[PDB]
Amino acid sequence: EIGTGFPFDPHYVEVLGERMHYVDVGPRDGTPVLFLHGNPTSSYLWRNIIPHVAPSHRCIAPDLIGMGKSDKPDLDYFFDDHVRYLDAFIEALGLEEVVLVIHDWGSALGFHWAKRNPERVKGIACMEFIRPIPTWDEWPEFARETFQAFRTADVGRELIIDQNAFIEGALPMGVVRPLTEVEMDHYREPFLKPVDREPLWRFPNELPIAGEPANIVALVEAYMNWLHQSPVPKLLFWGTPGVLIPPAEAARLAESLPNCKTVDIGPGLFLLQEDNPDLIGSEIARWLPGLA
Ligand SMILES: CCOc1c(C)cc(C)cc1CNc1nnn[nH]1
Repeated sequence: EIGTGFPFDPHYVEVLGERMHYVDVGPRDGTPVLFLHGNPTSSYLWRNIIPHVAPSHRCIAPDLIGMGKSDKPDLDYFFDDHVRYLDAFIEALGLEEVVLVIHDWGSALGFHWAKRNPERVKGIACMEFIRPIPTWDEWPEFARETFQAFRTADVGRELIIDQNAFIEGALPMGVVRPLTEVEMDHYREPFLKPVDREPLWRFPNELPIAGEPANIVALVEAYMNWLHQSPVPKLLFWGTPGVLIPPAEAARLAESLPNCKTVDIGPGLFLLQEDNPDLIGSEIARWLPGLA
């Protein structure tokens, strides 16, 4: 009863010499809602959320470079590669003011973009977003050994690239209900060839955990500082027990982030969109009219 289909016409735009695929539905003009997915997903992640928003608002949901149906350039796929390509995607569409609905590395992208263009963002809805993790102590045990293994050049690449462990292992573990084979196949699709799994490996290696990578730590601290100061309307979805944003961190953020409404989505881990897309979509639709 959670839709497995992806009923959106493909759109492609030429960005820095590569084609990037994106969803584009709703009204053809006006403030768009920009959906940014993270690892190891694609615009597919928003398939059940978009239909709640698209009646009233243009919806745009790109596949990040090297992911989903986007082209696969021979890049190192650092977070900085993702920044360059998303910045260029936004301009290629000539987007002006936007609302962001962001998740995971998409949240790192969203917040980083919002910090650099504060006058162009009308609101931010986020869930399970990237914040600095001071120590492995704070990383949930059930996945601690796994992610520490991910974050090596030898064992980590063997797991993620050669064994597709991020897709076959971490993905379904990040969802409370069991993903169906049909859903898994949509998610496996961009990564059928081991060669195409570079971004899947570099991404966990970019997580700001115990002060490394230093450049990502400083960058994520900068947008966290910007968030605690910014009057931008915020909608924060959180699950129980959650992974990146546990119930107690949500509660704190509700107080320390200005203009921040929170929504309890019930049981949830990493991919909150795969556990309760109905409430996330409906709560976004309810939130939008209050923006403008
Ligand atoms: C407990 C670990 O949580 C995760 C779980 C449980 C599943 C997935 C797919 C991802 C993560 C982590 N998020 C992530 N790793 N690299 N880029 N984003």
